[PDB]
Amino acid sequence: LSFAPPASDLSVVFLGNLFGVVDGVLHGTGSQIMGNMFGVFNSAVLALGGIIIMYTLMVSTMNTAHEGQMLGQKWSSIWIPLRSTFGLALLIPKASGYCMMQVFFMWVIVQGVGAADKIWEAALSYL
Amino acid sequence: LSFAPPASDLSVVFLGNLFGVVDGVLHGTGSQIMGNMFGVFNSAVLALGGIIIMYTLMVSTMNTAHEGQMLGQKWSS
Amino acid sequence: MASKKENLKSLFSNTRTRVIIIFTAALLIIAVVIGFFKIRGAT
Amino acid sequence: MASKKENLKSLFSNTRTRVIIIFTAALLIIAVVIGFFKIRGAT
Amino acid sequence: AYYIPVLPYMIFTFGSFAWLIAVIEAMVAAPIVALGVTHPEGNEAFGKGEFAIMILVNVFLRPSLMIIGYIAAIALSYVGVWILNAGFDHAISYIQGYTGWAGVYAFFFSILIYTSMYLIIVQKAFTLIAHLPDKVLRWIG
Amino acid sequence: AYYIPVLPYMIFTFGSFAWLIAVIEAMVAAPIVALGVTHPEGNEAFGKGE
Repeated sequence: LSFAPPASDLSVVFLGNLFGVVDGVLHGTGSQIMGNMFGVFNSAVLALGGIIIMYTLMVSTMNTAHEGQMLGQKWSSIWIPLRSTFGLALLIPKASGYCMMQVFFMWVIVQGVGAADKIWEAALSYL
Repeated sequence: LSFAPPASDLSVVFLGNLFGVVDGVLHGTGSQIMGNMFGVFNSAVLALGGIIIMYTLMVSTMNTAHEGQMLGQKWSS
Repeated sequence: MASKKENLKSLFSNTRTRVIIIFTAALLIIAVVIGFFKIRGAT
Repeated sequence: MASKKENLKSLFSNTRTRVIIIFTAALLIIAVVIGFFKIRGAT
Repeated sequence: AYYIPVLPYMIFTFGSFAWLIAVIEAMVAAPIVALGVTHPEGNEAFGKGEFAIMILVNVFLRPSLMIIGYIAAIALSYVGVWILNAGFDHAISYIQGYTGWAGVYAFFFSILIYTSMYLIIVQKAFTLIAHLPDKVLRWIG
Repeated sequence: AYYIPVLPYMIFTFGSFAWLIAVIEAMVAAPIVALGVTHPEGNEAFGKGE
């Protein structure tokens, strides 16, 4: 099923004093350089991503201009709105300086931590 | 001769002493941490494989709903 | 006319296809329950 | 085939394509505004 | 008595801190995957999802496989040492004319083989922890 | 008189030891390869059996 690692493991608290605080995944506090530096890094990547997406917009409408067909054929027009809103939302940092996308990868890291705890706990119990 | 290594070879002796006991191919027991690690490790991988299997099942079903055929094309019945 | 709901209904209506998918589903679910069983046994 | 300008004009002319494209340009401009505002507030 | 008793710790920290590097790799790759989400190619819900999946499984799996490598390494050290014990006595016999000083330093020499080989036996075992994870990614993708 | 008479013994140990690590690699690879049975991808009847 699923399993959150034991509270006493030093893996998660070492994650905590490295990355600082991650919303909803961990409660420990440490050196808070992380939150702000990847916050500003996410903002910069947001700016350059807006530039690149505008670039892809001109090139996509340009290829569509070669085809002369309405509604476009290289892309599905019903999935672009939902797709763009989800990506944009997944690229908003919070006051912690963190997006929700980084939230799901820290979730995956702690889940792999839990898998390691499971295997290692079974081993130690066998010994 | 049929493929049957001798009884006195230490290759199989240390082979089985490393992997404890293996059913039907190996006789003897050693440090059996090996058996428990494969037990838990196989269990973890079969659970993970199961979730990937349902993931691929939904992928195949959505593909065959897009196409309109039955149980997909690459996947048989 | 034709849609995802129509396709799912058509696949469910066929007896042989329905039965083979329910057996495969039964196999996968029993696999995940035994998996959970020796997770909780391991711990 | 016609020039790119006519296909481009026809592309805006469709109401549904027009609304989705202005909406997407809206999120784009909003996102670049977020980028500007926090690169400034951070500095 | 010194170097081997601590060795698994040294190399285990190296592999674990490499896993840390995998963690920063993943969390800097995260906004790029988010950007690729909003890409206007195709209609997939993942876009350039191959990166997301492969580094995702890499970072998710790394811990458990370093654990399996660790424990398989304590397992392999014992088989290595009894292989060396079983082979050493016969591998030296005719070496041990071989009289006088020849008997003496040859005696010396055997230890400078035995233990030195020992030094690397367990050592390769521990490259084993560094060995499974990456090679693992080569079969799934 | 010393290094060469024993050195091939050492190299053969490293060889059989590489064989050990490889067979462990194989038995760790087993779960994925037999998990690949559920996937009919490819002309082969083994799924991803390469």
